[PDB]
Amino acid sequence: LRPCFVSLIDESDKPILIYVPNEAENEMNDVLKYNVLSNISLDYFESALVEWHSLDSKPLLKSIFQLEGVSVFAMLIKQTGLKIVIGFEQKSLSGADDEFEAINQIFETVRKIYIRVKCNPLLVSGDEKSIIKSLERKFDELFISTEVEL
Amino acid sequence: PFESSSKSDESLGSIIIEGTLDKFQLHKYFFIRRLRLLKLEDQTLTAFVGAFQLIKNFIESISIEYRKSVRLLEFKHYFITSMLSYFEFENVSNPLLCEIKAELLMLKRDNWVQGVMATSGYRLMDKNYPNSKETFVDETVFQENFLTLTKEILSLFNKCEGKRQRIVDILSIEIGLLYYQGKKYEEAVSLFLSCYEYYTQTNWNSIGLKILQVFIDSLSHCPKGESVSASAVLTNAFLNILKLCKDNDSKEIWWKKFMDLQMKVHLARANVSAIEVNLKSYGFPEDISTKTMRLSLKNMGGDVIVFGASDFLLKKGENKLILECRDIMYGEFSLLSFEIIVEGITFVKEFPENQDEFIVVPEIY
Repeated sequence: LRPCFVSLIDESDKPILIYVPNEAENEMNDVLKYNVLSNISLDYFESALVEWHSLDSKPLLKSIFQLEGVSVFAMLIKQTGLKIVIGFEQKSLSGADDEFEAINQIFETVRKIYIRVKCNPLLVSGDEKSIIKSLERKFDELFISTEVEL
Repeated sequence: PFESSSKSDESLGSIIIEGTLDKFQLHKYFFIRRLRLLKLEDQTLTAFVGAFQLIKNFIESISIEYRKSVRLLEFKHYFITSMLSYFEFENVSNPLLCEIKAELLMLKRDNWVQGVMATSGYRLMDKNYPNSKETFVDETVFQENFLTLTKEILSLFNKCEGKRQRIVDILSIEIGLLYYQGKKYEEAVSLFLSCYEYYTQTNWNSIGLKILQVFIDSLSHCPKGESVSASAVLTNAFLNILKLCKDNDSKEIWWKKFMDLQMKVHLARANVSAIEVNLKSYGFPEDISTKTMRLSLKNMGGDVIVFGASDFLLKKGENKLILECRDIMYGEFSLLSFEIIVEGITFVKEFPENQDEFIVVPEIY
């Protein structure tokens, strides 16, 4: 219900943003664990004969992993070479299938948010700086800041 | 007379859908072990990943209530007896170190067990145990001894597979705590700390920004292509590119020249802080070529010694400069005082030869 990071990598194996929620206002330096978890999943693209992909129609939620306190996976659409991944904190994890398809559909919501901000020509040549802040500014309300809506 | 694996998966799903019992998933574990012994000599390992998913669901069944060694010790004990993934099939010329990956994940589970359950210190400085009895590590120095023996035996044994470059490109690049847990001068462990730290600089940053933070303490108070005096300056003075904060924490901006303040030999650099852009080159007084150059500024200090160059189609002309430019702001009018003209700018003089900028360590561009 809350991701522990958000990571974005394009097709050249360059990480676009390894975003971590709440690194200010709360605990630091586990972001140093978070990006190397992302790099473990980056060179753990396909290894030791474990295949995540069998359906080529829509890229669904692929194989779950669990490593040293988090629960990560991958969702390779194979469309424009986008390789985005999401982990979850295992300490609050119920492990159901509506949870599993729920994180599948919120993975498609963050896919929607990236493909919306990918083609916003209100500012042009937004490719290096404050595109990142803008997409972080669109990240940080879809999973949190629901506390005052009621 | 037989039925295929689809009936096995559907019978496993139907045995999962059968409910209301009060066992510790022994009805699932029976069919999981039968599918495991049906899934051994296939040379496939995908059903071994399904067995890993069965181990993950068993870990979630133990992790429904497991905290503070009241039942966290029970979950770690159930995983240590669930190390029969390592103790069922273990053979050479197998399907490429899937057992080594499973033993690496089980070693992570055992490291989490030792670093949990009223434990002291931190092998990885991890704190993977959040807020919530095999007795293998009876001392804190023995906790480092029994785990660095574990994390080096299981490091390159997973590299015996097809070439993944996955764990030992990162975890054997994570040998910072292998000797700099407390021992200062890591000259013995200098094979990956201050030798090939650029493999995350050439990759995405802020991983190497802490790897280089402990790749200077092997030379901050330690003496004596492993021969240098201050020639480890690409990690010391050219670490300002990954140092995003310079105006704050300028000890990454003081020690770039304070290492050279008692220097003495040259090297190369990218000049990726101060960019340089050309302009309209004009004419000047007698035998003065005098090109026009604009230079950016992101580094702090000044008083350079530099020249520009422009090769012709045969030989370099090296259209020089005043070499006292003292670059403080962006796009400033660099003088580029140039003599020894190669035939009056003969139009094959294409500006390909670089514009270096030396402050006893050269910066080509």
